[PDB]
Amino acid sequence: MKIGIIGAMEEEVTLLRDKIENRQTISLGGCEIYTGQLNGTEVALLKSGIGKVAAALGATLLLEHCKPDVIINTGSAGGLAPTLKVGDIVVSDEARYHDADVTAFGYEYGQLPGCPAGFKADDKLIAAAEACIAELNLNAVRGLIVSGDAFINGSVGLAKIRHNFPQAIAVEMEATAIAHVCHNFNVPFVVVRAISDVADQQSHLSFDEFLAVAAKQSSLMVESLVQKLAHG
Amino acid sequence: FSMKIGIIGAMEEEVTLLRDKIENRQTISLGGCEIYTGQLNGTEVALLKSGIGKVAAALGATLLLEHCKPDVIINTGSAGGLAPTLKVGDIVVSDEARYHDADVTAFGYEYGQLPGCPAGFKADDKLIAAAEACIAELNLNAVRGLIVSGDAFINGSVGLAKIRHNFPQAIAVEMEATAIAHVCHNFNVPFVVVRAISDVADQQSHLSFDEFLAVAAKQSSLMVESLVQKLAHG
Ligand SMILES: CSC[C@H]1N[C@@H](c2c[nH]c3c2N=CNC3N)[C@H](O)[C@@H]1O
Ligand SMILES: CSC[C@H]1N[C@@H](c2c[nH]c3c2N=CNC3N)[C@H](O)[C@@H]1O
Repeated sequence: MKIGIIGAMEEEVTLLRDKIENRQTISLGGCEIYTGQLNGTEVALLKSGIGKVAAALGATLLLEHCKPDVIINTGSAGGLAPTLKVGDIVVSDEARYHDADVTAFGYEYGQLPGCPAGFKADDKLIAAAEACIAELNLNAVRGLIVSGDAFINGSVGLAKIRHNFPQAIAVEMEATAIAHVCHNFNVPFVVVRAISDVADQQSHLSFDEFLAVAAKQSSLMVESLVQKLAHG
Repeated sequence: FSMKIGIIGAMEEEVTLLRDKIENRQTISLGGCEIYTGQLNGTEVALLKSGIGKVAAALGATLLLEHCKPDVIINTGSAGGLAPTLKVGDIVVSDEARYHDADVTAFGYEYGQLPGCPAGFKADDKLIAAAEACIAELNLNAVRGLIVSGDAFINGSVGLAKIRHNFPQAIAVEMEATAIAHVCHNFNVPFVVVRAISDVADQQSHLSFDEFLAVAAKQSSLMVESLVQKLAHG
């Protein structure tokens, strides 16, 4: 059982990278992949870079080059659900592009031709993630996570996302790309991110101040999820 | 005689003419993409049908580079013309590609730029020069310049206006180019976009696209055919 883990920023993968034993590093297509075991479990950790294309490139290499069984996307996110606070966890049951638009031809907003309107996360990955959340007494929300190539900082950007996806519990920039690639390779995935800001007018400041806290919380959650998938 | 030219088209209509001309053709179905290998007028090529959008294009370009390792990449297909002297059917050649929908300005990056990437991705000077040479020999009307990509089909209104304001110099807009340039950049692979105009991204761009997708395909395909030959034998 090999578990793939994808993080966008170094800060989001560094703590996990530090724990990987029998660690080997591969530099490819401008990305870095770290293989080895995390607390006894075989993993493949990828630092992709920010945005949809970087994450897609990275996920593609990870899949074709290491062949993981499942993909877990870790990292930070802007919280949209009213119950969310910095440090809290968001688990995807689904991912959709909030910035894709081909409605001129009758596709659903957010949907790209040749893809389903939304990519569903894997049920077992979701259940495991949630049992970890319960065992660690974490505050979390499960639901629609939307991705785009823009940092949401209130104003018009936030308004468009609320209009098109009022039920989105969070927004970020790599999730759906990873889901899309996993979809094309028939690989199950799940997003498990921690909130660094609430995508409003002060989100840049909040991101500066809470990225580290978000990276650590999601990172700990990924660690527990790996262990739970590996030994029930 | 030992060069392998990678060619990427998003839709089936856009790759079908080139595909039919491939000698000793074979097909590879992988990651939801299709790759056709063989030769084009004797030159070894690898033609990928990527699907629409930045992620589809990135996934395909990554598979193409990693799997077939072509020496250069040519992105063919249709596009919305933005430069004034462009008419449906005319050719657009990129000298650069930028995302018109990437925005991390809140952190000081340039509009269109993603962290870790240059603000724009430069196309290859030789591929560009060869393309202009083909344009001259075929006596076609064409424009060289910045091409911008996003995950939205530009249909006039604010979508179009924001693009003209943020990129006054952009000559065309489509949905895969920059994603392909981005992937080629990370692998350090020369690329060039050579597309043909199917609409002018205004209120009627969907209707125009319906009616002229075919001609855009024909014209970009003819150019691709001529460029492959040119790159192989001058
Ligand atoms: C430095 S760009 C923000 C990064 N962190 C995630 C993120 C956190 N908070 C937000 C993100 N992305 C967009 N809008 C937000 N409010 C995204 O996926 C990028 O990798
Ligand atoms: C069916 S979406 C349009 C496709 N054709 C290209 C295109 C032509 N004209 C336009 C395109 N894309 C966006 N806006 C336009 N006005 C894009 O790269 C997609 O692959």
